[PDB]
Amino acid sequence: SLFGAIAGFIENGWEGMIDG
Repeated sequence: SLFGAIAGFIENGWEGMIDG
Protein backbone atom coordinates (compact mmCIF):
# COMPACT_ATOMS: atom_id res chain seq x y z
CA SER A 1 0.00 0.00 0.00
CA LEU A 2 0.95 3.70 -0.11
CA PHE A 3 0.83 3.41 3.69
CA GLY A 4 3.26 0.52 3.30
CA ALA A 5 5.50 2.86 1.22
CA ILE A 6 5.27 5.35 4.16
CA ALA A 7 5.52 3.20 7.32
CA GLY A 8 7.70 0.47 5.71
CA PHE A 9 10.40 3.12 5.00
CA ILE A 10 10.09 4.36 8.62
CA GLU A 11 10.37 0.71 9.87
CA ASN A 12 14.13 1.07 9.05
CA GLY A 13 14.87 4.75 8.22
CA TRP A 14 12.81 6.29 11.09
CA GLU A 15 15.45 5.99 13.75
CA GLY A 16 17.99 8.21 11.90
CA MET A 17 15.23 10.89 11.58
CA ILE A 18 13.62 10.82 15.10
CA ASP A 19 15.08 14.32 15.90
CA GLY A 20 12.86 15.79 13.11
